[PDB]
Order: sequence, then structure tokens, then C-alpha cells
Amino acid sequence: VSTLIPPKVVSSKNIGSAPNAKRIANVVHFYKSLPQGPAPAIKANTRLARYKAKYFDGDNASGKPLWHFALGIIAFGYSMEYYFH
Amino acid sequence: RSVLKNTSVIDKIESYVKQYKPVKIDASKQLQVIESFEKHAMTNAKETESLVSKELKD
Repeated sequence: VSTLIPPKVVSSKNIGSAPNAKRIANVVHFYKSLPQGPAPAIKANTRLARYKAKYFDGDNASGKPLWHFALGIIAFGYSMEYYFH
Repeated sequence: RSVLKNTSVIDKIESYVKQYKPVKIDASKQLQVIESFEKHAMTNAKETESLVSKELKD
């Protein structure tokens, strides 16, 4: 009966659809992400932290300090042998 | 007219047509509701245009 008008009804359409929820998720997801590996805190020491940073990161990740811990029990219990028997 | 040699009505119907030679004026009546239609058009259009011009760069 007249010139009907759905070319411009986008302004209040852009809430209900599914990429709108993904869009408002990931524009929030992107800003607080640190850019290029920044603030990783690669240097730390608390009298036991260099042990962790040298041994217990994902780079080395070897169980040989447990060996040393086992050696520590060889340092401990055998000396407890010297304290008991 | 001169084809009919027994004319008798051609002056009558000719002056009847020349009588109704001002037939009827046209209808340029819409200048108030049509501007409201294009007002809603420009409204929703500039809403859409500003929103997409923001969200493209966003």
C-alpha cells in the first residue's frame, strides 16, 4: 500500500542474534590479554624460588630433583641410621 | 464534424467537451503524512548508518 521499510531496522536488531553474544564476549576477551608475553615475571627469588625456576618449570620439567629429594632422604634417613643404629 | 452532414449534435457534444475541458485538478494532497514516512525513514536510516559506521571501526 506504500513503500515498506526494512533496510534500516538494524539499530535495534543487533541484540538478539547469536554473533552479537559472541561479539560482546570476545571484545571483552581481547583487551586485557597481555600482548607479547609481557609481565611473565621471569626473575623471582624467595630462598626456594630459584630451585623452582631452574627445575620445576615446563621447560626442564625433569623429576631428577625428586632424585635429589630421594638423595635428601638418603641424606636424612641414613643419617638417622647414624642416630639410631 | 463535416463528415456528418446531418450534424445536429456535434456542436452540442463539442461544447460539452469544451465545457468539461477543465476536467478536474490532480491530487497533490500528501505533504504531511508522506514527510512523516520519510521522517521515520531518515530516523531509522541515520540510526543504522551511525551504528554501522561506529561498529565497522570497532
